[PDB]
Amino acid sequence: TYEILGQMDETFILVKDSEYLYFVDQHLLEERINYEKLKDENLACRISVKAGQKLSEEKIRELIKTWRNLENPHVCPHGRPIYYKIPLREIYEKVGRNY
Amino acid sequence: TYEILGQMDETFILVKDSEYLYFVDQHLLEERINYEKLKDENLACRISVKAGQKLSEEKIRELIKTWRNLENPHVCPHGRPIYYKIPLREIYEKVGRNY
Ligand SMILES: [Mg+2]
Ligand SMILES: [Mg+2]
Ligand SMILES: [Mg+2]
Ligand SMILES: [Mg+2]
Ligand SMILES: [Zn+2]
Ligand SMILES: [Zn+2]
Repeated sequence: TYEILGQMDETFILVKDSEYLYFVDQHLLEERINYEKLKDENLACRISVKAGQKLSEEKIRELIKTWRNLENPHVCPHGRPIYYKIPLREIYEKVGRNY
Repeated sequence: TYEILGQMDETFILVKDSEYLYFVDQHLLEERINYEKLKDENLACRISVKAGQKLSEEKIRELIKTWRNLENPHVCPHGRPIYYKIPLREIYEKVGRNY
């Protein structure tokens, strides 16, 4: 139901479905995953993590599959959006194509 | 000065620099390249090309290098934008990060 486009700035993973392009914050995603494993209300939010990390394609595949099966895939436990999404339609329109 | 993120929908190539993320229309790009080779005022605009084409990573590298060295990299000969660009800052802001 989705396609992984790859990593950007060692900070975001780009994934798309039939409607949207998602920029998935890999730090906020790992934060949510570890929270669902271990619901620790008191862990520091990873919005402060600045250094990038190059991920293997296998690790990206595992992270994005986990994300797609998450019960709360939209926001970290602190309420920061895990991703920013863009309608594919917008991208097509900007070069003159209908989607 | 740029980084190739990869192909989307067999229609766009994603490339970024230090400021922007570019969605490069591969058909309009090839149109501009063939125009600079062969300045034919009367060739049909490729805005109508609908079918996708999976490109090799080598071919994508050659296309994007050519694009980056183009004298007119912004628009096809008919005036359709070859790319849509997004400030990286916007993407970072949407998850709560400053860029
Ligand atoms: Mg959620
Ligand atoms: Mg939810
Ligand atoms: Mg131009
Ligand atoms: Mg010009
Ligand atoms: Zn958080
Ligand atoms: Zn044209």
